[PDB]
Amino acid sequence: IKSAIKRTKTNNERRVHNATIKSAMRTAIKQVEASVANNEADKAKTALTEAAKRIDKAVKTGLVHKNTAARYKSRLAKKVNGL
Amino acid sequence: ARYTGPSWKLSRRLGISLSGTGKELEKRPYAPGPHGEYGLQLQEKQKLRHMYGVNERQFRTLFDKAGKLAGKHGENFMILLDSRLDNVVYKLGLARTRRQARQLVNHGHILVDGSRVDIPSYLVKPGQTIGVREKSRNLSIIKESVPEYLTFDAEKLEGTFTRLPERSELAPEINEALIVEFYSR
Amino acid sequence: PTINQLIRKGRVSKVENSKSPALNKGYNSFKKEHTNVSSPQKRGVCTRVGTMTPKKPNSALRKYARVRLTNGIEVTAYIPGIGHNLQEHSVVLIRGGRVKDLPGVRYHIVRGALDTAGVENRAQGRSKYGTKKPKA
Amino acid sequence: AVKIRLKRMGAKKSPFYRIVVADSRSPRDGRFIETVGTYNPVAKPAEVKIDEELALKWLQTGAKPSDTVRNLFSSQGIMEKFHNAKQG
Amino acid sequence: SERNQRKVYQGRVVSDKMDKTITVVVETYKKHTLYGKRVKYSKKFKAHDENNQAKIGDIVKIMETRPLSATKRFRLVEVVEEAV
RNA sequence: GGAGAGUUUGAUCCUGGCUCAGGACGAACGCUGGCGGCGUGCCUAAUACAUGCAAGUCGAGCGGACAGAUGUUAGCGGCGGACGGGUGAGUAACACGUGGGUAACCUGCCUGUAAGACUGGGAUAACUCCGGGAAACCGGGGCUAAUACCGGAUGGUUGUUUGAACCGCAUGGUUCAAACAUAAAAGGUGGCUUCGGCUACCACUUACAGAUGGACCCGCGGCGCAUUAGCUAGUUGGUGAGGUAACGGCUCACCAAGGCGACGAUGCGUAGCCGACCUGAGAGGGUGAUCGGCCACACUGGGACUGAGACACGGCCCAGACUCCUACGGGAGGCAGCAGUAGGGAAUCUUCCGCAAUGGACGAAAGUCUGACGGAGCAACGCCGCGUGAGUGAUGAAGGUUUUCGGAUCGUAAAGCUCUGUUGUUAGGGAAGAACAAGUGCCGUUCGAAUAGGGCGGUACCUUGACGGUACCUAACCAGAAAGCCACGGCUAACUACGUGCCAGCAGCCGCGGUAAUACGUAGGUGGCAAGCGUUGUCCGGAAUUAUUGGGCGUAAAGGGCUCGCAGGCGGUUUCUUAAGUCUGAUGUGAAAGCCCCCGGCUCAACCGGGGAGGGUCAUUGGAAACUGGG
Repeated sequence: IKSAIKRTKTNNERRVHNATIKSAMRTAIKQVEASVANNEADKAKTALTEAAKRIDKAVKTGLVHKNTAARYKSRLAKKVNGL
Repeated sequence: ARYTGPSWKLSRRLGISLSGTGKELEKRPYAPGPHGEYGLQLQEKQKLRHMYGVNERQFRTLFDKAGKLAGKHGENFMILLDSRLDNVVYKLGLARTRRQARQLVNHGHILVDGSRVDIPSYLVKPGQTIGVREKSRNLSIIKESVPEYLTFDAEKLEGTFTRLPERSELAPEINEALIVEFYSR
Repeated sequence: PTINQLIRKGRVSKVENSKSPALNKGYNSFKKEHTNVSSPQKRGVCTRVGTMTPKKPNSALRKYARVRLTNGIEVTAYIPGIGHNLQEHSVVLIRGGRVKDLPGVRYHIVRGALDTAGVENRAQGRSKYGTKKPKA
Repeated sequence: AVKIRLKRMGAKKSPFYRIVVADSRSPRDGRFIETVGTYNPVAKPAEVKIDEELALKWLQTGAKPSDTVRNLFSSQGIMEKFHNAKQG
Repeated sequence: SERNQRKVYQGRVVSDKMDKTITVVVETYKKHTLYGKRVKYSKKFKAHDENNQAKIGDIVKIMETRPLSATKRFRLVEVVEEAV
């Protein structure tokens, strides 16, 4: 069916886009984790302002759920305040 | 189907006049063919069925429907059977026999509250006015051709089912208990 | 039994096995197994056709066939009516019905269905013998 | 969305409808939330009977009447009652 | 309006061997369908007890909760009668 | 509201089993066959599938094309394709039913209430060119728009932190306040313009409601097998972390040794479950076709993507088997959608018409799509209705059959005479099912700065039927075209003759058949039904025949060889008390359809519709307290 074929093309192309966003959010999250492991606040606290960006970015584009973010934020922010 | 066969041998087998006159039983009041509890029950069912001229399947269901009413099952079963339009036509005297009354109805000569009913087995209700249609007002068989539950007017050729019979009006040859027995098997 | 004894070990209804158990299988070629499907007739191939002696005190030559059904069961059937056209390799239709006096015969061949011909010059009970109404 | 629509009952050449509140994805003659009334277009004139208290309950929840239902509501004066309630 | 209520069950403890976890039993009389005699039925329940208050024998109250593990859907409320 | 009968004997009573009369079918088979209305129609191979069709739409998001103002649509984008439709394989499971819970949840579209919609950027299909494929296609270069995508602006979101200020079922919940960090969005069409813009509508963003749908957990209920007794090691719990929309061995590490089971675990076998349906006096048994709910599944096994929702019937990816293509290199496909085919089978339909109606998708709408659905076709497959004649008519004709040849019967049956036209044939006439939507006006109201022109509600006008010239109706003509099937010893309604002579045959049972056969075959008649009637299969009844209602155990089958006993079952008397049983009230719920009841519509009925009733080992919350159970 025509409309299936178009959906398949798009589904592949929305996917690759989506991995860009996931990856860039996994970057921001892991940076905070290594920053809090180093026990450096300034790095960690700035990385959490970025992680929040990349996390809520995904929540804008449906790729993360309100709830799945609010977890990730809390988890990370607890480490930054654990400094 | 309907039975179109000889009317007399039925009377003769049952040992009652089904016409009500006596004439089937004038010359030979004995069973057809060269030999002239279940039996008696069956005899009585076949009595009442053959009289009014309905086929068993419709008769067994007219009995099931009468059971639902309040009173004696046999009594109420005779009452509906009497309400049938072919019978009411025959009782009002618009026809000489029930088989004529059927054909009157079936071919659409009859009216019930002014409107054509071409169904013998129509179950006529109190208040309803049986009449002849205007095309058939001068039928020979009607001109040629009454109980208290009915009322007729031979000028206008239109009757009325004023009340339900009550059982003393209906055929006293019939032991309806036997038929209620017949079906309880 | 006491109520408590019934609570513990209840009443057990009997088993009521089929009068016609070759009608009550099927056969799945692909799975190579018996189905459990009741049928009102079956088809089968006559592997032998002959006559049997009834059990005493009856005496005649009773016309039978030895049929292998579609479900792969092999059953003796009775051949009713006067005179028949069944040879080996006839395709027949069997119904239910034991013949009382023939030990082994739990099925009747249907007359007038498949290769089994109707009974000739029958005029009463024709339908039971697979015979068309003579005049017109 | 929740709709108000006609469910086909009756028999082959004699349709009769019940006005049911139903989610859109439900099958026509299947699952429904509430019956609101009955439309018999075959009789002359078409016999319509509607239980306002529900009809309005469901208009104000934002169930949308199908085109015919809309017009059935109009003729009983529901659509007026609905419009006047949003103002007053 | 007020909250809706969880199920409450008064039962007897039949294990304390698990950490923070009692196995309560509730014994009720289910009619037999056919006969009409009432029969003793036992239903075990795992419940969560944080301070290990309840011990084997005790008549405890429990209340239903969200799942607290694979099997625990109850918390210990009270210990109505202690063991002997 | 409940019917019996036959059969162990020389005869008998009892015990006991068997057999039959009834009712049902998604039935089949045989014989027969007119019509109409309303239903039903692969139960087997969840076998394999030819061909066509079943999911698209939007140009009022967007460039580019191609036609000639305007129309058309490869492509991008939005939404739909997770519905509707099919099947019942798997599943003995919180799958399902019923009742609860979530303070452990998610929810596009719709409705309402508010706030908003600021300012930038770089791309990329289409196109055009080029390279490699046999094809499927695919790989390069350069262009281009978006209501596509990505930056910042501002937000009442969410984090985290600090307050207060109440409350619950532990975990906690709600409402407010502050700080800090993170978070949005879009235009398109018409009008009016002062040309800047402004306005309506549709769209867009966020929050909170509402509705709707979904998720999870729990009580309780509905199979067989002990010739299945042990089963488990992420198993059971804990502690953390991870993960999920969400709780949770869900996952992992570590620690502990747990967990389940004779109330039947575990295994094996069988099964989708339910409303219902069939049978029955009921209790109960059986079924789970059609219709409605829920679940599961989509060649088979496995995984994920996109999305509000899928681990996706007509989507991806992997693996396998199979079929098709082929330039052998690789490609393509999955009727358990509607038709249809082959195969299997006793056996089950047209490769139909229309979107007019009712739904659904998309659209501002016109529309477009719709094998949903509405209709039509085929089949006596079922249910209901009407026919195939009616009145009169001895002469009791002929003919047939029987015959103590007198007569009897077929038989008022026939003819004759008089009628009718249901139907049939033919010719006229001819519906309802239709509401609309849209467009047009007019009125009210609402937005608006613009009496512009939109929204919303009134009112008018207008115009669309597949069925279908079909139903129905009127007129004319003709008893003309329209009765079979089974049985007839008893059970069981209805009997004689001839032929046959333990043979041919019949049969459910008792049995029948070797010269008087009411039982075989035929004929006449009779009987029971009737467009059907028989036969077979299957289920329930008859079967107080697994017995709770409702049976028994001296001798008919049936008292453990006997103890001691664990569990279990059962428990003297009085009084107090509780109230788990028990009785009773109220509330909530037990969908619709069905069944039953009362009405109403089809000429009647079947069927259809409206109102009601019923139905729980039900939840919740009050009463009573004798009895049973606590104390």
